[PDB]
Amino acid sequence: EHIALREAIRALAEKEIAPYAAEVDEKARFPEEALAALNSSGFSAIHVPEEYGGQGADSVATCIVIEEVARVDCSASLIPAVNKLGTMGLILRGSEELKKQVLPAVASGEAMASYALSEREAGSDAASMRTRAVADGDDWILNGSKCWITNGGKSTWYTVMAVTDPDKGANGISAFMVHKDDEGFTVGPKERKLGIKGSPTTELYFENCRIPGDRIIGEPGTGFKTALATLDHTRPTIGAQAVGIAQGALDAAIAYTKERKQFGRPVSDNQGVQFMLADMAMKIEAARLMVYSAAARAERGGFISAASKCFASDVAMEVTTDAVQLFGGYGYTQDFPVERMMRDAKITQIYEGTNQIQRVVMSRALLR
Amino acid sequence: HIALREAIRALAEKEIAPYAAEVDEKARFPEEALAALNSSGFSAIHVPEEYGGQGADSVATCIVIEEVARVDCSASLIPAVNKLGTMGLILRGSEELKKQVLPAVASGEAMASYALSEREAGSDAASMRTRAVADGDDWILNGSKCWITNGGKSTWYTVMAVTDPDKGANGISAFMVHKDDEGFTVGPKERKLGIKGSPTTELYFENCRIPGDRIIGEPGTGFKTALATLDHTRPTIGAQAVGIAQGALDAAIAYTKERKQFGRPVSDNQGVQFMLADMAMKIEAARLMVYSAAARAERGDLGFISAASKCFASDVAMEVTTDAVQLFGGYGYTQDFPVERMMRDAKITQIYEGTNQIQRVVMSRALLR
Amino acid sequence: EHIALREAIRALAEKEIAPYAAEVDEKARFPEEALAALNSSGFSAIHVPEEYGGQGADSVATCIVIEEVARVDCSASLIPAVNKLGTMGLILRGSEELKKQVLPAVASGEAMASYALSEREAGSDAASMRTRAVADGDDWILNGSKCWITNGGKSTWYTVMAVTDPDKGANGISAFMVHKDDEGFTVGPKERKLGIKGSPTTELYFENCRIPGDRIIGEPGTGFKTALATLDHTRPTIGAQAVGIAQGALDAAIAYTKERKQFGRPVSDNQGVQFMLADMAMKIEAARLMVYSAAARAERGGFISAASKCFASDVAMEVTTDAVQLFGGYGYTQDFPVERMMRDAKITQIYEGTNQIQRVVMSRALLR
Amino acid sequence: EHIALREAIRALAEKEIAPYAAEVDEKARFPEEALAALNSSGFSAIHVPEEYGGQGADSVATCIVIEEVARVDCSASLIPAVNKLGTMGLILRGSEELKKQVLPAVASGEAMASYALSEREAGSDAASMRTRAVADGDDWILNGSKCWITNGGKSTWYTVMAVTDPDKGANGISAFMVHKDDEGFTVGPKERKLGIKGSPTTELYFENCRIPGDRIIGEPGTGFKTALATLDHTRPTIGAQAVGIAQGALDAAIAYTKERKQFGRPVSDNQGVQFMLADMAMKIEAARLMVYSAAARAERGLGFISAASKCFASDVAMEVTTDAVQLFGGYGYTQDFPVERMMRDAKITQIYEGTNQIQRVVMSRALLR
Ligand SMILES: Cc1cc2c(cc1C)N(C[C@H](O)[C@H](O)[C@H](O)COP(=O)(O)OP(=O)(O)OC[C@H]1O[C@@H](n3cnc4c(N)ncnc43)[C@H](O)[C@@H]1O)c1[nH]c(=O)[nH]c(=O)c1N2
Ligand SMILES: Cc1cc2c(cc1C)N(C[C@H](O)[C@H](O)[C@H](O)COP(=O)(O)OP(=O)(O)OC[C@H]1O[C@@H](n3cnc4c(N)ncnc43)[C@H](O)[C@@H]1O)c1[nH]c(=O)[nH]c(=O)c1N2
Ligand SMILES: Cc1cc2c(cc1C)N(C[C@H](O)[C@H](O)[C@H](O)COP(=O)(O)OP(=O)(O)OC[C@H]1O[C@@H](n3cnc4c(N)ncnc43)[C@H](O)[C@@H]1O)c1[nH]c(=O)[nH]c(=O)c1N2
Ligand SMILES: Cc1cc2c(cc1C)N(C[C@H](O)[C@H](O)[C@H](O)COP(=O)(O)OP(=O)(O)OC[C@H]1O[C@@H](n3cnc4c(N)ncnc43)[C@H](O)[C@@H]1O)c1[nH]c(=O)[nH]c(=O)c1N2
Repeated sequence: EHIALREAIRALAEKEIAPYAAEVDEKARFPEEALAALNSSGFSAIHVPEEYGGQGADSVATCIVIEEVARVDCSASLIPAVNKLGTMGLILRGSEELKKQVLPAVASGEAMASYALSEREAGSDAASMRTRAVADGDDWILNGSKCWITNGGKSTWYTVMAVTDPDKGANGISAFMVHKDDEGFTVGPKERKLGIKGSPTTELYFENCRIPGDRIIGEPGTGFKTALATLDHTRPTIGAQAVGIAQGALDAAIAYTKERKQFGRPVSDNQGVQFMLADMAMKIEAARLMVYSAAARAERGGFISAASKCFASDVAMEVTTDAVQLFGGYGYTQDFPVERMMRDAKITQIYEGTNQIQRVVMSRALLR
Repeated sequence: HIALREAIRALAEKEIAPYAAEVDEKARFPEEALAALNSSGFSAIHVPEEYGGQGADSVATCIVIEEVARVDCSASLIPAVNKLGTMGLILRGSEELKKQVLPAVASGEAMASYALSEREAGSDAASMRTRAVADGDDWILNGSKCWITNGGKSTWYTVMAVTDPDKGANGISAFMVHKDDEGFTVGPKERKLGIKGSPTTELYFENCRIPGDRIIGEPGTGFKTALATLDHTRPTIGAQAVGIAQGALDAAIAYTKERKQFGRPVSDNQGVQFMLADMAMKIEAARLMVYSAAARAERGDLGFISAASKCFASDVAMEVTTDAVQLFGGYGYTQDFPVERMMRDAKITQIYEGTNQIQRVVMSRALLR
Repeated sequence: EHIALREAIRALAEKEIAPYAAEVDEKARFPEEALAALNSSGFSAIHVPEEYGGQGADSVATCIVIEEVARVDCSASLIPAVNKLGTMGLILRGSEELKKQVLPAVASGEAMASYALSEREAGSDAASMRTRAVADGDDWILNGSKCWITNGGKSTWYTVMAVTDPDKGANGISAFMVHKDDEGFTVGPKERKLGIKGSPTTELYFENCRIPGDRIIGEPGTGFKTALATLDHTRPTIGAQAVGIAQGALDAAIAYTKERKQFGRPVSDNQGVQFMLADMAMKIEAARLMVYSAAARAERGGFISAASKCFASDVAMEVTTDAVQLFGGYGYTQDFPVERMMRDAKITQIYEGTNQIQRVVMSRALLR
Repeated sequence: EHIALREAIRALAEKEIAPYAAEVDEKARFPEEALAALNSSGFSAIHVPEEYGGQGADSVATCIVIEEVARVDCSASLIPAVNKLGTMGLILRGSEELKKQVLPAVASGEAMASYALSEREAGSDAASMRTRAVADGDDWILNGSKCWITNGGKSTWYTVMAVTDPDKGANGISAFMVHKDDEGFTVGPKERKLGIKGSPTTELYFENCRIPGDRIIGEPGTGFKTALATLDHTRPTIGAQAVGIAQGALDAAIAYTKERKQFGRPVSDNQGVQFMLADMAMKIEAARLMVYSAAARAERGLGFISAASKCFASDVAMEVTTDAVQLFGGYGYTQDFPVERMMRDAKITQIYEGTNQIQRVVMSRALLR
């Protein structure tokens, strides 16, 4: 049934998404065509449970959607990937009352969700965040700022971490759902980036941002716990994204090298090139299987998830650098897509925990 | 599958691991492993149940090979070569011939070898020179083979020989040869880098007459059957490599936690932590791709995935075992610890059942199809 | 002596080139400030012999100039690197009469030179070029086109290879000096590129382009020999450029990781980060030494030059990918330069012969 | 001068050393033929200053000798590499009076020297050594033990580090010349090893080993400082050894792949093989140039470059020798050819004279200073 799912999303991606991926990048503009196609086909947030009108897709299927979209446009693949990132905490730990306000809109395609953890002085060290939430009667008052927020300015709902008790450290962070129209909440300017150019990446500001008491996810002081829980059920989807990029770059190189002739023969006739292609495909398949395994394990209940994400992203970086190479001069131009794929691949090694952090998680598990 | 793993690991750690050092040091057959594998029925679990076998699925067979290789790679070649030396027969042999051979392999009474390579026909196996000529209702084998794993310990041998020099690879046939067939002899063993205890021998055929029913499938399909065999066996060498790497990593985690320099375990250093993470991450990717390739082989382009799984796992093992020696420091460079042997053993996995260059030829041909 | 030279070029590069490098990339425009500073300091073409008013510098000194410029702006470094690429053939084999017309202007900074070998269907396989030259009276008539031409539209002089006898293969190719003002010579559109964005990269067209008989370089039929000789004396300079990029990336990462704190300490206090920095610096220094050795050997009169170029560029691709990684999220933005350095490093593996071609060259020598 | 030196050592090594290398390794016995030839040709310790009867060769020339010996026999290359390691401290910091006693014998080939720093609990963390030296009138009494000692049992002179003040940490360590005939000094059993098998690698024991006051190198408490300075001047020579091993591996692979024919053509006719050969040679030359640069700078008047030269070259040798075994296929995995031994030998170069993890500590400290 994943065979059929893959055929469906690939057909959708190639027809409605792929033709605009070069513009989305070149012009650094939101992938609107992709959003419309994902929303109307119901592929924008398949992970949302059926109870809220979602597909209730299993975790492997969700990875397959992200991977197949990323295979033609990595900025577009951040629509389903951050929809998951921005709703996973709520799903796992949120109250039914809160879930009902948010999930049906994400499930139906009416709203996107973003995830707001990071701050200028708190990236890898997320627990040193400075944004705070102070109770005030029935409300929470948010003050501070966040940065690196994917789909900032396009999302309707934001999962936002803030300090509710500074003296409890990691155990004094809470998570809140913030709506875009909430007073005191503003979206900052977009970053200029190496790749995923069309994906808006913004600062956010909270100046006495008053939100209802029902917006808190779980008990106060459980926000960091929830952040870690979020990442366990999302890191493989960034692995799936890296796998898709890699696959698209390999697909392009195979097609091009077969058709491009030098020395009176296809450049793919040269065993140096054949071996490079083999190495790219071998590692992509290994990375894909570890992604799916990590995803299936997460669903059923740190090592495998960090591994799947670290490995697939390392693989995508090598594969896309090789794919640019196999096109020769044309690979270095915007006329072909592999140049964009290479710039996009680099982010997968950085967000949803840097690959150095993934190695920290992995080694801690091995050595415990 | 978990219960299988627990059972084979216990046997390997209890009955095989204590002899692994001496197996290598003396370059002598792992007899203790053979007795334990044979009597607990772990030596050839792939043989179909119709012939007295466990009829285990191909992933189960990989897990057995992997868990044995984790403690002794020479020993792992008992089940791995039991499979190599019977797979052609299982795939393409007649009931009449299968019934003669497989029950003894199924029971642990007989090991099987696979005799394909010659001095001048390694990668280019189709250029082999050993001949088979039809005589009445018999075949007369003349020639020699080399690099034959478990040579001199095996009872049954799958031998390829030319039936028609004119027909190229379409003029190769495959035959089951028995240790007691007259004019069949075993030559000297190779002096090797690793898997030192696995006998690796030449074989001689001197007017070696065998019954006509010994042929596997039709005359001239022997190379085709050789290629199909590798499709179904390449992942098991992947599994072997995964096992070796796992054992090297297990030894390095245990040792780096215990060994202290500068007032703390050597594992306390982030450079060592990252290297351990790299080892484990890559081992798990290799493992999953081995099991996937095995699952797909059993169900019926296995070409790409089986070559991939063998090539990647063996590359991973080489890197992991090189690292594990490194993590022990000077002790890792001594025979006092097993990681030195593990490194030496890991190297063969990149070479046999198709060198990793040949694996890349198979993979790229599939992609460029 | 070279120490003094390195100090001078570095000071020049820091003060007059570096402040414009971001803008040169972001606006994809020619590094005009770098041109003015290099021309007036006399750093634009120091390889030109003294006989023509040039500096007459040794080949290592030329590499150090290219390296130190590439350390702050790769597009800018193509000024001296392609001034060299576009005059070496002439210098090695051209008549005195021809050299007197071209070289003094390049030496004085009045003219830039370009090198025009490649065509759409003749890249790695340059010998299959289709641009034609036909003798007509005392002149040559050139017809056809070239592409990938660095500094196209900015150069005054172009070294152009063309077929003079179609039946002689590589031995029926000649090389000619073409002047930007020659009738029937026109410059095409600029490529849109992954990196080195400010370096113009253009098609050229020859439409009954009539040039004097004195424009041929050496004897008819020796043009390809002269192209191969050029690469022998230029490939180490692309190694030098890749060393420069890598060094700038490493300088950046050292400065940033010392100042950026997470978990209460500089990120450079992590041993994984320390080891990565050690790896970058070790490979850079190996690459640098092999470049200078190739340069010294070429100048005193295939393997070492191909090795110096392949190795340094593979190193720079690795080092710049790591430098982006070590800046974390900031590395992925245009606010810092490591992202530009990564995009730029990729070209070094492709031009003046792809690293695959370099391995053809090397293995042929080993196996001779 | 260097072109000629290289030619002279290469010819000597090919004639007098190469023919014995396989036996030295296989039988784990000292390379006696190489010692005799290096001694009588005057190549055993060319770094020794002219003032003590030595050749007084520059540091690049000393690397070239070590490199070209290592190219055919790594164990034999440890004669001049360790003759340098076990005298450099003395040369740099010792009194004229002591130098005159030790250096002429090393210069003339009458004596080998060893370096005795490491202990079972003091490897990377050498400053935590436990061997003590106690003053007794004008003399010193040594008590403790060393391990990992190359050429132990063969050397005549040993540079030994010992604690002279347990309260001063690293500044409580001293260095002493110990003679093989000093009473209370004994040599323990040899390690069994992955490679450099013919190189003796021993424990040493000091039991009330009384030595004269003139045997101390430099002032008391500066022995560890002397250890660090020594490594600055010797690390490139292990880079040079790794470069020789890799060069021998590459040379062997070139000659072999050109002559081994499969599929109707030399195996070197395949581009995947050509490219690997190209990668091997390119990295070897980069490694060589950095070693010579490191050596040349050490001589002139260094932390970063000596560590980089050794780390890079040893990493290169490990990759290159793993590749060279691969390129021989089956034959590479056998003792019939030398690439298997070269592979085993390469591994030590990443470990001794400071592991490559320690080299990265040293490099990164210099970068972040
Ligand atoms: C385009 C884009 C998009 C997103 C994001 C980033 C970017 C660039 N992120 C933020 C992302 O998760 C974040 O960038 C990483 O956690 C890394 O943090 P810093 O950028 O602060 O680097 P930081 O300063 O943490 O790291 C600097 C370098 O040091 C290394 N390092 C740090 N600690 C180390 C340690 N203990 N050991 C070894 N090395 C260590 C790092 O690996 C890195 O190489 C995000 N966030 C969010 O909340 N919502 C979002 O939607 C997104 N989306
Ligand atoms: C920005 C920029 C700037 C310049 C240039 C290019 C670019 C992109 N070049 C042209 C450059 O030298 C050219 O891109 C390369 O020679 C490769 O040619 P193709 O782009 O046609 O790739 P091509 O189609 O040759 O190669 C495609 C792939 O096949 C591989 N391949 C080809 N043959 C192979 C073989 N036999 N064995 C193994 N692999 C093989 C290649 O390595 C590559 O990965 C140039 N030119 C010029 O005349 N003047 C200039 O100034 C410049 N400058
Ligand atoms: C210990 C041991 C155990 C066994 C075996 C070997 C060994 C060493 N073998 C034999 C094994 O399968 C054989 O060694 C390989 O197929 C390679 O053949 P050669 O050793 O002749 O190397 P060969 O000479 O074919 O290869 C030499 C080098 O050239 C490369 N090469 C060759 N052709 C190439 C091409 N077209 N493109 C790129 N590169 C190419 C190879 O990759 C290798 O690097 C075997 N056999 C058997 O019948 N029964 C058994 O039980 C075993 N077991
Ligand atoms: C054959 C042979 C020959 C010689 C030598 C060894 C051998 C095997 N040695 C000793 C050698 O120098 C010694 O093995 C190394 O210094 C490493 O010490 P240990 O073996 O105790 O490993 P140790 O236990 O120190 O290291 C184990 C692992 O931990 C790692 N590690 C340790 N500290 C670390 C840190 N701070 N950060 C990151 N990683 C760290 C190491 O890199 C290694 O990977 C020697 N000695 C001598 O005195 N005279 C001699 O002649 C020779 N000869």
